[PDB]
Amino acid sequence: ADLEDNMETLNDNLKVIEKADNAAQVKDALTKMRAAALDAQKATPPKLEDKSPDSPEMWDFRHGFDHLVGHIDDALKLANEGKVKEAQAAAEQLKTHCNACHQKYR
Ligand code: HEC
Ligand SMILES: [Ca+2]
Ligand SMILES: [Ca+2]
Ligand SMILES: [Ca+2]
Ligand SMILES: [Ca+2]
Ligand SMILES: [Ca+2]
Ligand SMILES: [Ca+2]
Ligand SMILES: [Cl-]
Ligand SMILES: [Co+2]
Repeated sequence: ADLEDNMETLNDNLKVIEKADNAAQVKDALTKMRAAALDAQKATPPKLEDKSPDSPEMWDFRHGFDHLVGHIDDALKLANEGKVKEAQAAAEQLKTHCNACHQKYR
């Protein structure tokens, strides 16, 4: 999957998590979100295509997904213990990091 597909996976599973009814639905959504974020991390955003792959902007873009994965992992620990409401709250707090990267590179 390319970068925009990974981003659509993140956006879709976000809406899934807030509409979810049980911990299984939340755990499956977070697992796909983890893979999409790690896959997106290997991509180059169109706005940075004329920058070097080694540029500080590209490393900042990659580091943003490291932090996002950390939050998905923390939310995964909550969903694995049946705490769907806590997991839904954690998944809602991803949005501040979604927006912060987008303001720079989207
Ligand atoms: C930087 C480390 C990012 C974080 C974290 C998130 N997004 Fe993202 N997003 C990023 C870029 C550089 C782009 C543009 C890519 C392109 O090919 O144009 C996007 C785009 C989106 C989109 C629109 C997809 C499209 O077809 O253009 C959506 C709906 C989107 N992003 C959602 C999204 C969500 C829900 C995130 C948190 C889970 C998130 N993004 C994080 C860069 C980064
Ligand atoms: Ca891919
Ligand atoms: Ca697009
Ligand atoms: Ca595509
Ligand atoms: Ca698509
Ligand atoms: Ca529902
Ligand atoms: Ca327990
Ligand atoms: Cl709960
Ligand atoms: Co954070």
